[PDB]
Amino acid sequence: MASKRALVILAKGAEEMETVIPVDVMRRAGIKVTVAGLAGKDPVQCSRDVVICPDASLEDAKKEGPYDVVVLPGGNLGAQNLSESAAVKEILKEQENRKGLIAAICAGPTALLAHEIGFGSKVTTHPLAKDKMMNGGHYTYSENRVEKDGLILTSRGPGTSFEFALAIVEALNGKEVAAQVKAPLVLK
Amino acid sequence: ASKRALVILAKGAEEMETVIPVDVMRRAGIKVTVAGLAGKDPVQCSRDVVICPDASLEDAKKEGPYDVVVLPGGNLGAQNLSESAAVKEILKEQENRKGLIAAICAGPTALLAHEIGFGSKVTTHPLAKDKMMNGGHYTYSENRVEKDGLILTSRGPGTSFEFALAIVEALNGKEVAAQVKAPLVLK
Repeated sequence: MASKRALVILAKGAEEMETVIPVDVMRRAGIKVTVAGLAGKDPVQCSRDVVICPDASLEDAKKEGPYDVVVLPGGNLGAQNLSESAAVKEILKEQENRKGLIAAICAGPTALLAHEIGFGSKVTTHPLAKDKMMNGGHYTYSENRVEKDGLILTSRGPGTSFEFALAIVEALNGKEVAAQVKAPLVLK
Repeated sequence: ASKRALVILAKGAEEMETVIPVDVMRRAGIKVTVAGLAGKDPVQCSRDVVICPDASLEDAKKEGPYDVVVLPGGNLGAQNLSESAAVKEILKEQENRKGLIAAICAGPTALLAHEIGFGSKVTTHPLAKDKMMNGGHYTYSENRVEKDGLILTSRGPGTSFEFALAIVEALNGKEVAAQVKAPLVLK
């Protein structure tokens, strides 16, 4: 059967929790995750300054077949870097056409806007991110902690990272896997 | 002056349990130092995400005392903290200095390894309870967060936000703690 695969794009200024949590939860679900550094293989300084080292650069990871889900962490600077990246624009455009699940969280969804994706999809973001995301009314807004409209999965913030991560797991590997991975976390 | 925290990062440490507290405490204006138990090299956590310490434990230990030292969880991470002579000395002094010690998941078993806070009311991850209670050195609790005096413990990944916010309240107060929680968009 093999295993599902995830491409997590880590850009300078990314929100540490929104990236680490999903990466952890997914690897627990049995999905092979690749933390692809946007600027290369060098270490990445996040929104609160924790430094995470990419498994590989976005340049290389990009040359490794198709991913079952592309996840974009949040973080003011990180989402910005993602928004301004031609590399990200191509990956997102392609994943979309390939009918591949795309997952963004916090400010992360504003990267879909920058790259004109999912137009017309129901979405949610960080409350303070709504303004930017809804400019030009390209999406319907949601206030659900986790919003999944077809193949566009979005979430509101650090506090929603587990529901976000688990939502991704269910979509990829099913509910039983999701429930098994959830128990140990000792979540409320 | 800002409060200070020392986070001891070891191979096999639970990524989320180390990242969430660091992020949240820094949001609280707390100057935190991620200390690498083994040195200054990147640390491979329980689920393979690699984190770069701010410095090595050796040198973090030399930069004044800390308002709180936190012990991440994770099987291997907890076991490395336990077998660390240096970790035992950091903790002993903190307990003497009447300073907050905070451990989560399997992390509090390091406290048992180093005979810290004996007789204290503590909690751990469900699966780390028999080891934690071996010898009846502690009183067990099931609250998601247990703060018995200067000994603050938690149960696992899903309680990290409460574990971290608990540390913030203890150090910077209730107001600063709620100011930090608001944006996190926690339920």
